[PDB]
Amino acid sequence: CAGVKSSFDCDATTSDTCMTMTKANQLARDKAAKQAG
Amino acid sequence: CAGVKSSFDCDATTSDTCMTMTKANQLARDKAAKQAG
Amino acid sequence: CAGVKSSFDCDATTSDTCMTMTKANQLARDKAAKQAG
Amino acid sequence: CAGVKSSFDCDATTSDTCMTMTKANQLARDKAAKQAG
Amino acid sequence: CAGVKSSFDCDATTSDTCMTMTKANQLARDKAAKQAG
Amino acid sequence: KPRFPWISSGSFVEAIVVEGADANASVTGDKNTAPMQLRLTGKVQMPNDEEFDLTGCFVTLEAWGDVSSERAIVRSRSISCKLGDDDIDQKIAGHVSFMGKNGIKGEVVMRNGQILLYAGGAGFLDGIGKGIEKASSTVSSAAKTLSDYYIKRAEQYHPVIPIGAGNEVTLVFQDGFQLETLEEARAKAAARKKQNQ
Amino acid sequence: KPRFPWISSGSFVEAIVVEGADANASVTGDKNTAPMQLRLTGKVQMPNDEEFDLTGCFVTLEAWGDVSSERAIVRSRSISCKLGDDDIDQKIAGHVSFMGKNGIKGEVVMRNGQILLYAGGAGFLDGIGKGIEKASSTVSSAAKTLSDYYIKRAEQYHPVIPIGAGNEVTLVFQDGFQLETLEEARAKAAARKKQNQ
Amino acid sequence: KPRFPWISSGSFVEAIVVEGADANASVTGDKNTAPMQLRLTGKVQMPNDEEFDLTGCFVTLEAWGDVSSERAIVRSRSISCKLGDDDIDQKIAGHVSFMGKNGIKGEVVMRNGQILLYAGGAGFLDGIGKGIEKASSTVSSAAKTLSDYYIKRAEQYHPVIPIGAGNEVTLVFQDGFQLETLEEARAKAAARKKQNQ
Repeated sequence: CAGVKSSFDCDATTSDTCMTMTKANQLARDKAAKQAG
Repeated sequence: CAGVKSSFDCDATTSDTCMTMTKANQLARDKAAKQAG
Repeated sequence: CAGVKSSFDCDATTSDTCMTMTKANQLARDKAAKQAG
Repeated sequence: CAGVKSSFDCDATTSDTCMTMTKANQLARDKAAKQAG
Repeated sequence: CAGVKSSFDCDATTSDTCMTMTKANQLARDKAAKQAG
Repeated sequence: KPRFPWISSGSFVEAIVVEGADANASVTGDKNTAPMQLRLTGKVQMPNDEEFDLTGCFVTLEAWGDVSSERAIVRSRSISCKLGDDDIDQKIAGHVSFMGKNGIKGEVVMRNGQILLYAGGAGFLDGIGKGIEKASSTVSSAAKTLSDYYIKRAEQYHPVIPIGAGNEVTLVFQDGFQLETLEEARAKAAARKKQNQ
Repeated sequence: KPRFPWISSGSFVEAIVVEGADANASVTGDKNTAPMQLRLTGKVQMPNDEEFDLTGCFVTLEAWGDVSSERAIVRSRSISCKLGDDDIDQKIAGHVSFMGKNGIKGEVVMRNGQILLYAGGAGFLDGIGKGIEKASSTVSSAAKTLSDYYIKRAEQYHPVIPIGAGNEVTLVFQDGFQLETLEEARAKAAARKKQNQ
Repeated sequence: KPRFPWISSGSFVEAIVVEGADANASVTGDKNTAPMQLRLTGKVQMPNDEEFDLTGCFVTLEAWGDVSSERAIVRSRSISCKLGDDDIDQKIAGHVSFMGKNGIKGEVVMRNGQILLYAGGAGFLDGIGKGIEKASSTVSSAAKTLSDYYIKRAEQYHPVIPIGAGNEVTLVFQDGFQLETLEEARAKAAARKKQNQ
């Protein structure tokens, strides 16, 4: 075992959802207009 | 065994369907016109 | 064990609350005006 | 044994049919005219 | 044994028929005229 | 005055990763790296509550891995954007922070499972063989050879950090610079080449 | 103004692989590589929602393997396209992303099966022989020689990544450039050679 | 304009192998190679759906082996064709793809069978002799010498890839070039040698 603690606190990570980068550009396109509004 | 996880999440790969590259050019030819439309 | 004492006295540390740095700029923005007043 | 899979998927190979290269030129000659047509 | 196959497929080889090279020139002489015809 | 305001150091902007790369999280990560690219989706935040609008612009990156923090350290390569009729393409320096922390959080994946299992089985055969090889009066070779081969073959693998898809990240310009058009750049280059002494 | 718009860094376009290659996924992959070629089937996406039309153009590639991520890292060699009566042939830099991630996903294939089985059997004969060679008062040589030979012979093999057929991939131009015709190129080269001081 | 259209990189054409060669699929394959030759039987496919007619032309190749993928990697040496009254003979660079994949698929053949069997039998005699050489109070030499000799003699052999007969393959011009006649070539060479300054 590790003497000091072996866990983090954020416990949040990225999710690779096997999503095609072509749709990634489209996904960022509409969100940018929506978040700006 | 590996201490950290040994599996991916995409679980999608390419399929080598023993398809002749001559037909590959033909396959890309008609799709390009169709996807464009 | 360690011959000399192995503990500190401050016993206070930072808390990584998985908080997005975008809100961090906003958090510092309003506090600066409030603390100044 | 091999840890990863040890087989391919194409499963198609060349057939050395002990055919004289003199006839090979003749074989390519008539096919070229026929495939062109 | 050999792990991969140890046999060929042509199974045809040359036959050294202890034939005098003087007759070899004669053998090629008449065949050339005959095959040409 | 110029149409492009000066970009100061420490300015940050949030973005969406377009395509991801697998980070070579080894001891030599910083040399054999894998590029990745992301698109802008917000407004750059200048330090004193100021904003300039760059959106839809592309950034080319070049990143490696860090297994200890299981975060993929990035390094910005170039800025690309095409506003109206004019074109932007410059070399910049910066990094990417995810969830308020440096790098992009991710997990580690290794492919040693089956190979290590085979090596352990071979060495277990060695152990049982040597145990039987003991009881005497007053298999080991296959195990040693295949175990050595399996160790040498499994040593090739290294940790890999899978990062990409469409996660949310934030980009920071570590060093300040000035946005300037490609036509402007070529005009300057010619002016400098003129040696107008 | 030119008929070919400037290509900025990070511009991407999807395509179909025409013919595939087997990646030499070894420790020396990046040197002894195998070329592959793919055809365009879409419209290049410029950064700010802009498009130019290149279709049916060919790209020559030069790729190796990476066993840890079992993805075949590519490196674009040249761009080729023949629009109307004019010809395009240039050297470019870029990579290929499959399923939103760098490289092309694939599996690993090895041919060590029968050879490793024979080596293990020989060493097992060594083990049983040495076990019988123990019981005494108060085969091994064939096994050692054939096992050494089999190990030396099986060491030749290396992982291979089978990629090709007609899978769907996406190409990214890592560095910006300017499209220019072969006649235009030769006209420029002559102008430079003129030394018009 | 010239009668020979410019050949762009990545152009491919299918063909029939005339005579085949046995690839030296060893660690030093790329140096001690075996030439092979094939004839054209189709129309070259230019990138943007364009075609030019070269048929019956010969291509000289120079190929080695790759045991891991059991495919014979080729390397085009020269292009030869005799249209009408004019002659074509040029140096080109390219490769050959079979069944949509790089190289030509084939199997591996080895001749170690009888020799390895004899070596194993000799070492088995060593093992039984040493087993009998153990039982004592409170043959091996022939085996060791002949086994060493047989190992040294069998080490000479290397994998061989039998490829040839009249299989169907496809040729790809990896680098673009310009077709030009032998008379045209000699006219140019003389013009360059003139030093027309």
